[PDB]
Amino acid sequence: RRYKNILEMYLASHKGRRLLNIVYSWGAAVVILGALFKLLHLPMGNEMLFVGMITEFLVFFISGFEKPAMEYHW
Amino acid sequence: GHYRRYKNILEMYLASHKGRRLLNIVYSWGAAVVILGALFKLLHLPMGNEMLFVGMITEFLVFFISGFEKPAMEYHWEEV
Amino acid sequence: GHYRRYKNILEMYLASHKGRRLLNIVYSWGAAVVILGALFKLLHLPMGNEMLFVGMITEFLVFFISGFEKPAMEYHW
Amino acid sequence: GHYRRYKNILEMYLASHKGRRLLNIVYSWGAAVVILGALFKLLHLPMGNEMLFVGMITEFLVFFISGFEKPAMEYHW
Amino acid sequence: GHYRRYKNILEMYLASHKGRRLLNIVYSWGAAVVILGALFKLLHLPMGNEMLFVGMITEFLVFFISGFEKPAMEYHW
Amino acid sequence: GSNGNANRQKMINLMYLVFIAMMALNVSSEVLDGFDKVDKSLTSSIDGSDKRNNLVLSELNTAYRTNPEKVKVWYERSLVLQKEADSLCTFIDDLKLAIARESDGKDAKVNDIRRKDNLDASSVVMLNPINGKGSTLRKEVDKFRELVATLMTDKAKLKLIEQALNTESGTKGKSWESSLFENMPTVAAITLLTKLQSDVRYAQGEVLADLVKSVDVG
Amino acid sequence: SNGNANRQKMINLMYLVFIAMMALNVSSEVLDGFDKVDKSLTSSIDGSDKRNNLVLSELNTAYRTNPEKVKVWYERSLVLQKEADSLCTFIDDLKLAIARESDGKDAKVNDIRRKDNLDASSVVMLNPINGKGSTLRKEVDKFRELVATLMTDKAKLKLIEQALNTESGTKGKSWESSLFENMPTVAAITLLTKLQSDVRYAQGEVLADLVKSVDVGDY
Repeated sequence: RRYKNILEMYLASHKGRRLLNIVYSWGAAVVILGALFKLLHLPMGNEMLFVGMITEFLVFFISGFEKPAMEYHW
Repeated sequence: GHYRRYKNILEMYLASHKGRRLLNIVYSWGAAVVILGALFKLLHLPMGNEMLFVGMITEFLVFFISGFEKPAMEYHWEEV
Repeated sequence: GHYRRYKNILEMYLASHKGRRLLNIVYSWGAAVVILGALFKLLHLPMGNEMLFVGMITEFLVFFISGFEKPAMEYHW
Repeated sequence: GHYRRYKNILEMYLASHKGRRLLNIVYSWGAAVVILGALFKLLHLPMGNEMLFVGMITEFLVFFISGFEKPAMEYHW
Repeated sequence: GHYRRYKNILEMYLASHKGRRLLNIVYSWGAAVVILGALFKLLHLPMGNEMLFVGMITEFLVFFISGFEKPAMEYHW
Repeated sequence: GSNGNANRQKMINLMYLVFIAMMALNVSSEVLDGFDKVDKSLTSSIDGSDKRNNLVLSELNTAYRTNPEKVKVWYERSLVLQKEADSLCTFIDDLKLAIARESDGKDAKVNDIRRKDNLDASSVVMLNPINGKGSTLRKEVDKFRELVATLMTDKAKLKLIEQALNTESGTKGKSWESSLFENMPTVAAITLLTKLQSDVRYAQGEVLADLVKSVDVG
Repeated sequence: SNGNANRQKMINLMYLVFIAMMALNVSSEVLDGFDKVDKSLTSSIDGSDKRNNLVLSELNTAYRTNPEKVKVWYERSLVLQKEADSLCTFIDDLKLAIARESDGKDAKVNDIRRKDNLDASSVVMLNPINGKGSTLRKEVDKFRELVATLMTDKAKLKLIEQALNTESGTKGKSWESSLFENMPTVAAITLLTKLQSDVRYAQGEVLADLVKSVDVGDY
């Protein structure tokens, strides 16, 4: 809508990607550990699925606005 | 003779930045909605299936229209 | 010989543009069918169980024919 | 706050030639153990419930430690 | 002691062009066998569990052995 | 981005399919269908118990026909038991057709026909303030327990057990008529009502047993 | 043969969703339904056990007075009970084994099964090395048609019996996997309780028809 170009350059920023990658990876890790708790009936495990899946939703949603890596011919 | 000869023009969009923009956006939004639908599928929350459906159908449509991207060249190098 | 004839003709076929284009087309369409079948089986929808098998057979064929090709390069420059 | 020093030294270690080698071992062996866990759960091999536990925890660690690698785009204009 | 004097002849063969092809090819039909065995297990048809077993073992072996290799590349300007 | 790896990619390549197959095996399980088999077994138990207890009642009324001076009140009480238990079980049998009505169509069967297991099917039939029969079901099955308790000569072997299935007071929060089935598939509801009918016939069986031992001694 | 820009992303996404998707099962209300149903199933098996152990007493009393009339009946009733009770004991021990596998070595089965694992009934049934399912299949098959060889079976007569504890399943696989593959643990105990229930019902019906045939000759 409005000037989301700041977010767009943040995703393309050399410092944005490290945060992007780490949040993706840690969200995946917490999703997996929460699932592991869920099929073992362990405390506060069912909740950890939510904090990981919402993290994954947020990371993909914000990633929706990045400039794609254009394919290179030779 | 007015239905089949359209892949040539369709591939042009795939080679265009606007086409890449559109496919990437629809892909990422579809992935997000699929993930949240999976969340509502595990946790037996009201609107799980009705939205996993739309997510995966959008993803399937993306790949159905993205099967025409010919160029994936290996790009051999004969240098030293 | 006789089995190596088909092996070599297929190896060439998986290098030409048309053959490799068909490989890409199946490489993506099988994935699409896999998505759709997983969806339909997951949601318990009619006539979706079959296309999961269709996509799985497609991926089996891809893995089969993916063996005759040479992905390898090293820069060190 | 002191953990950020631990994370910084760990991040600079993972890029090291000696250390980045270990990343291949952890990835591949985690892949092997999760293959074993998936086999045990899928084929009903006894005492695989612990095998599934170790597979899931190992590839959880695989995802976690992957958060320190840094990729680059280096676009050619 | 002599712990390391058993695995010093695998690193060069894994990256050997004749060896890279062997590793990828055994991986390829291993994966194909896994897919086809899963297919039979889904269809209830017999003689699929054994193929799952052999495919899982083949993948575990190929992934474990592939843990000894050193890839590295990077650019700048 | 946010996808690439080094060698886990081959792991990614071959495993998304294997986990999909594992999920397909997981979903294709007969866990929901597994209510059909318990339904059949429970139904066989129901009509077997019906045969047994109506045979006992037939013997009881045969004994009455010759000499009624020993037993009159127990006879009338047992006949009222039969009338009320038959009323309840027939009410439940006529019920659970409504849950099958939109299950697949107006020509549904409550024997094996489900054709699908949808969650949003029982709340709209029995958990509504307009057409929801849960209040009627609750306030009619509580009648059975209160009649088999208050009117009876309760004892340890008598009505101190069957409340485990004649609960009438479930857990905190959700009401009993909703605790039994709030978000729960179609055939599950039919199987549960089948178990209710079996429990009613069971309790009738013990009550007639008590009356038989009371008349033989009396 | 992999250089796609998005196929990698979709396979990673499917990986995440479906490794997480392994957690699913029927809702906690469904498992509670399973438990509340098989409590009544346990009540029914207890009732059938009392009933047929009761009806054995008449066989005993008749054999006390007129044994020559039941030389061909009392011994077959005794054996019938012997294998029926052996099969039910095997089922109960197997149920306890499943419960112990599910939660732990200290877990009990009657109500203390505090778990719903899917991969805790297949492991004990569909075990390639020592799966009891095949042994259960063969033993229940042995008990089947043994009732048939015990009284002159007819359609109006006990044909529903062998039509109840069958072995037929979906085309391809018998109920070694049609009753214990990837189902929640509580479902496995519930269905084994169903097996105990219908073997008790079969036993009750066959003692009923043997005693009826005894009465036919005795009358």
